Amino acid sequence: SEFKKKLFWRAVVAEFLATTLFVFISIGSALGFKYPVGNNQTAVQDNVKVSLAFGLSIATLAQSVGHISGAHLNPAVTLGLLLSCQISIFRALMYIIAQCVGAIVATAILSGITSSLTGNSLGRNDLADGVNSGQGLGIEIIGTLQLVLCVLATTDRRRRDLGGSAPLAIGLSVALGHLLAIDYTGCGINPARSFGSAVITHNFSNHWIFWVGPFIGGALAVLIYDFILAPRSSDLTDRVKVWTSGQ
Amino acid sequence: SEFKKKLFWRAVVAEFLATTLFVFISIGSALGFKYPVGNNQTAVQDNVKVSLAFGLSIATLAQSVGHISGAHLNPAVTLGLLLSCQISIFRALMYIIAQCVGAIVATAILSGITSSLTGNSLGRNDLADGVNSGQGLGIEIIGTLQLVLCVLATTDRRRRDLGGSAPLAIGLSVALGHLLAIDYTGCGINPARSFGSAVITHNFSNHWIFWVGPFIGGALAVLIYDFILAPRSSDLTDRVKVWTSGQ
Amino acid sequence: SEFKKKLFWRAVVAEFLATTLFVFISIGSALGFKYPVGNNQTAVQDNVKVSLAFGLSIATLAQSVGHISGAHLNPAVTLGLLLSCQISIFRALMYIIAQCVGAIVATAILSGITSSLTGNSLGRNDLADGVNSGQGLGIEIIGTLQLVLCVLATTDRRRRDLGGSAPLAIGLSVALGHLLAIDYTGCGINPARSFGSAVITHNFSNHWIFWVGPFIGGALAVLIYDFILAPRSSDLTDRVKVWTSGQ
Amino acid sequence: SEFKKKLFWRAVVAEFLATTLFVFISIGSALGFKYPVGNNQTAVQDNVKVSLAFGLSIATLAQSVGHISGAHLNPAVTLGLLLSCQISIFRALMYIIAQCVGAIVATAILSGITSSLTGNSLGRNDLADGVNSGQGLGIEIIGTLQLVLCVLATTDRRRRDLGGSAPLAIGLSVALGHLLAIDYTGCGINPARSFGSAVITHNFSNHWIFWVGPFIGGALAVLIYDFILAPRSSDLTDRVKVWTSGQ
Ligand SMILES: CC(C)CCC[C@@H](C)[C@H]1CC[C@H]2[C@@H]3CC=C4C[C@@H](O)CC[C@]4(C)[C@H]3CC[C@]12C
Ligand SMILES: CC(C)CCC[C@@H](C)[C@H]1CC[C@H]2[C@@H]3CC=C4C[C@@H](O)CC[C@]4(C)[C@H]3CC[C@]12C
Ligand SMILES: CC(C)CCC[C@@H](C)[C@H]1CC[C@H]2[C@@H]3CC=C4C[C@@H](O)CC[C@]4(C)[C@H]3CC[C@]12C
Ligand SMILES: CC(C)CCC[C@@H](C)[C@H]1CC[C@H]2[C@@H]3CC=C4C[C@@H](O)CC[C@]4(C)[C@H]3CC[C@]12C
Repeated sequence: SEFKKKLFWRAVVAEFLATTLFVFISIGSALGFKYPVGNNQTAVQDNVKVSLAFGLSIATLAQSVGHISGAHLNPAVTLGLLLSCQISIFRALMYIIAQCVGAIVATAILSGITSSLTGNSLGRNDLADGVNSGQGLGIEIIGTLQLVLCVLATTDRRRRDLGGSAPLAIGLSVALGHLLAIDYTGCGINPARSFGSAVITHNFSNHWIFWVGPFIGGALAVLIYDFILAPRSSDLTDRVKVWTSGQ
Repeated sequence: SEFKKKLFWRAVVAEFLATTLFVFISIGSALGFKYPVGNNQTAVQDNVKVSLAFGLSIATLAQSVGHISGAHLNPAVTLGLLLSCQISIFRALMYIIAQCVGAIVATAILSGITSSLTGNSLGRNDLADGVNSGQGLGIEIIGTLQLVLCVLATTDRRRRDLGGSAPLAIGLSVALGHLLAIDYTGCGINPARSFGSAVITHNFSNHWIFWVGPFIGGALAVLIYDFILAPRSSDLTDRVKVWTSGQ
Repeated sequence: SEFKKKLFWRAVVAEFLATTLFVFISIGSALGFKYPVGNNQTAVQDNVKVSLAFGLSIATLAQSVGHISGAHLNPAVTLGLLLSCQISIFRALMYIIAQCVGAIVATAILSGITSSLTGNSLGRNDLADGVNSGQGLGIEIIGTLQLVLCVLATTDRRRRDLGGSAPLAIGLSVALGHLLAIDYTGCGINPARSFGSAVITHNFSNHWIFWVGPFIGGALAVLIYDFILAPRSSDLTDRVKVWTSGQ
Repeated sequence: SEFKKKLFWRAVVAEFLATTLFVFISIGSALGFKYPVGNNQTAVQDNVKVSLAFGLSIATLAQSVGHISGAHLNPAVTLGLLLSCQISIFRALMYIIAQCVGAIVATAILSGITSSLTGNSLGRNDLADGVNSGQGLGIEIIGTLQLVLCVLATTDRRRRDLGGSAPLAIGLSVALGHLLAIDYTGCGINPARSFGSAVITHNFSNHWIFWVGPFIGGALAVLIYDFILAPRSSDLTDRVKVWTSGQ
């Protein structure tokens, strides 16, 4: 079905390109404070800068390509939309592949651009000292839960009260996730974004957190929105058809 | 009446869950600068980070659940809407109970997540040194007054000039309250948010400020908007019916 | 005419109250970094914090009272609207009186709240070292020019392309003015806001800058918008009638 | 054609004036942290402050003059719109001349205002230490690519899903570009803005980067949007007519 339609593959390519741009811009901002290189200074990360980088990247790329693909740019968001039966299983798989590959490409280009930084961590996500696996998992779950809940509400399509920029809302939710999580885990909140850094650095220590936590958060957001707060008056069996149809 | 309608209890549950998420995200951001734990650094709170955390949390959760409950997430806002006769007394009581319980639950989960921080104040609100009870009370009154005034104006329903995102407006008002009050009192501006920290820490010193000041601010905002700036052409006796009817 | 209409005086009172709230919130934010008092720390002003305080105060108060008065809260903006013949001379005079009195009241209340700060400058505007009168005047002129130009464009009423929140646009313009001018002059950009601090501190040194520069900026913005970029197809004599009529 | 129409020349003058204001405000913000002059302090640039200065300047000036000219204020954006055949070749040339001259005028006025700063670099763009020409070129290409892509999408005119403020979207994209690029290259992304500083300082070292990279980014954004993601159902030959007709 969608496999043979130009619009579907345009959406897949848009997801790939937008994820590449998002990862590159955001992680390049995160690495920015390490320059100048020679200057021996106790330069400290600016958390507001990084959070705004991620959030405004999401907002800008949503404004740019959401009408083409929905501007997921996040495997957790795609999983939320899959479980809320808004996209097909095939579209979800292709979107997640595109997001991961785009994150890998962005992080490789970034490692090329930032070659002067010694021991460049490439914005890899890991637990901060004093934060164990369960605590970082909880932080990741909550950040992804709020992001996916915002996405599910913003695109409900039963709503007539919405006003303003939906891309700005999603970008601000991403910025909020980062403001919460940068100090604890680096704020994965986006399994593809963490995967790119882990792959390029050849370091997967504690990496399962940044896949499991965001997916748990997305699943909980779907549960909360679709079955507790704003249920639909549609038989589940009918909604299941979207998985193999995309309609 | 509303006690037996599924929509009402969905709104109550939405208020509980959204208050939990808001408190957790915001206070976790506020505690973030204390990590890493072992690193002996004179790390200093970033006030813009915390203010944006609170404000963007409110904006995101409003976008997510406002159509379900109105997204009060603040006992002072609920009291403002009660005194402006927009909600019933029962809905106000249930909303405030839900907000307090959600704040308690969020702060307990956070105390679990941040166990590595010694003497974790859990973002408890107290007067800064050089600020006595009356001065902090004034700061709290003004912050809550502007927040409640913005909420009352944004939802006037007599207005045809409104544009953009109402959730963003309310979140930005919350961020403004924090930008004002973090240095003086920690910016309660939200009696449930202060109550959760006070309950979890078992410390209620100067806690009456963070209930009285926000309620005085809400009452003053109601007085200003409903009886000075934008009066309604409706007999007060009719508006009183909403308290026992919710209509 | 308007002298005997309840709506006009409601607008005047709204301008007074909103200017009071704006000045109090913003200058209280600006003074915040001096707390705690006893703590001997080389605490440094956060310019982003103060700029956002001013801008978001303007945005919130515009959302709250613009439909009641237009939410000028700035004598320079009122002068711009007077010279573009949108308000009457009487309304401009009453608005500017209300703005100045509200700024005075806010700064007095703030001086009460911040009594623990020794030598409290109360956010008074003055030239920074290395900035002479002409240079600060230029900074003030440009900041007020951009603010007044944004206000004139946002309320053109010939425009069908506008989208989003006009209050947010004006608040962001104010934030921009502060981001530019805080380091040079303290960013008056609002003669009433500077007047309140000057009156309460009993210090008027270089105060003429913060009245002249903003008025020059407003006049230049009116010239640019109304006579270079977006002229109206109306005889000037007809527009002059608004001064004595307000229509 | 347009050469003899008052609207076209009003648009050109608007581009000149708005570019002047944008450059002045933004670079004056960037130079702000060097004041006070006498105070010997290890004052450090605030990257969030500068990024917001640039972005909010673009947002405010877009709101003010976009309906008059489209508020390009950036030769790279004008080139993107030229290659997407939305403007004529003549309008593009006049706009770029106006933008460059406005940047020069703004930087000259700023050098006058900031005369107390010794060795005033006037916000000139150059490569940071550890960043060679190719790496800075890549940063510039990506920043301009995201900006131009956002502009092309926001003004597609085939879109019915857009909501909120387009000026705010473009300003936030500019802020994102700065958050990415300030630490690497000083954040050009606007060849006129870099040209003004280079001309006033009489320093053109590595200046070709800040013309080539932004134009490559704009060209790639046009390619991506117009030929990969959102193609138009119009013969290229017809679109070429706009270059000599502006229609
Ligand atoms: C979207 C694309 C076109 C933007 C980036 C393209 C160009 C400018 C970038 C991408 C990868 C970069 C290269 C990556 C790695 C290095 C190795 C280093 O020892 C010298 C510079 C060099 C050789 C870089 C030069 C600039 C470069 C070629
Ligand atoms: C919304 C929910 C599901 C997210 C948080 C859930 C999980 C990941 C969190 C919540 C409470 C957390 C626990 C709270 C307290 C402690 C005690 C400490 O000495 C070891 C870790 C441990 C045992 C935490 C592990 C992680 C934890 C179990
Ligand atoms: C909008 C209004 C109601 C909010 C502020 C009202 C109250 C809480 C404020 C306003 C002015 C304040 C007073 C101003 C000055 C001082 C003198 C100082 O040595 C002790 C505290 C004291 C006496 C303050 C106590 C608190 C105060 C009374
Ligand atoms: C848009 C315009 C009107 C705003 C700026 C205009 C005025 C206030 C500015 C622009 C250029 C400025 C001058 C530029 C250079 C210097 C040289 C210095 O040694 C003394 C101050 C002096 C002489 C400045 C005084 C103030 C000034 C005249």
